[PDB]
Amino acid sequence: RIIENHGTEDELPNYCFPLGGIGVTDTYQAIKATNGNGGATTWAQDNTFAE
Amino acid sequence: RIIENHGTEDELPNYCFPLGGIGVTDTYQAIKATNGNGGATTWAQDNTFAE
Amino acid sequence: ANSFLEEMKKGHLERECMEETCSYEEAREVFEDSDKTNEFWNKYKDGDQCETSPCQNQ
Ligand SMILES: [Ca+2]
Ligand SMILES: [Ca+2]
Ligand SMILES: [Ca+2]
Ligand SMILES: [Ca+2]
Ligand SMILES: [Ca+2]
Ligand SMILES: [Ca+2]
Ligand SMILES: [Ca+2]
Repeated sequence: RIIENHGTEDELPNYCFPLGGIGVTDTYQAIKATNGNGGATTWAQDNTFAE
Repeated sequence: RIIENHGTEDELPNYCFPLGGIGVTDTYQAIKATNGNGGATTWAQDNTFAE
Repeated sequence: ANSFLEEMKKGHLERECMEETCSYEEAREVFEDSDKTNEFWNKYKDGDQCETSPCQNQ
């Protein structure tokens, strides 16, 4: 009968997510760190981690 | 104990949106109207805008 | 190119890698290997080199 409008209480955005939780994706590959003897730093690829 | 089930009021649809407002896109190029000479209207590019 | 949703699926060698910049990555998930990706990609910066048939006697 009487419209009693106070606005609504919304100070926080409400977000929805990906069914899995993590967004996009990009392949990546593990590396290690053979010392950089006398020089900077090497950077090889370890074999323990699937690439 | 006793169910007064009569559905719900949903004449409107609800809709989320892209965190920033617009989701896809499509690069574009400014084309200032370097109009034609005499008859047919030609075009060109502008350097005032970005690319 | 590498837009959102887009890359939330799988690449297509006509869809993306031709009419688009086809940087790489999306050029590499179509095969997922090393056999064809290199050779294939080499022909879109400046073209294919075996078009000219440079080498002699097979
Ligand atoms: Ca990917
Ligand atoms: Ca990758
Ligand atoms: Ca892909
Ligand atoms: Ca085509
Ligand atoms: Ca695509
Ligand atoms: Ca596209
Ligand atoms: Ca792709």
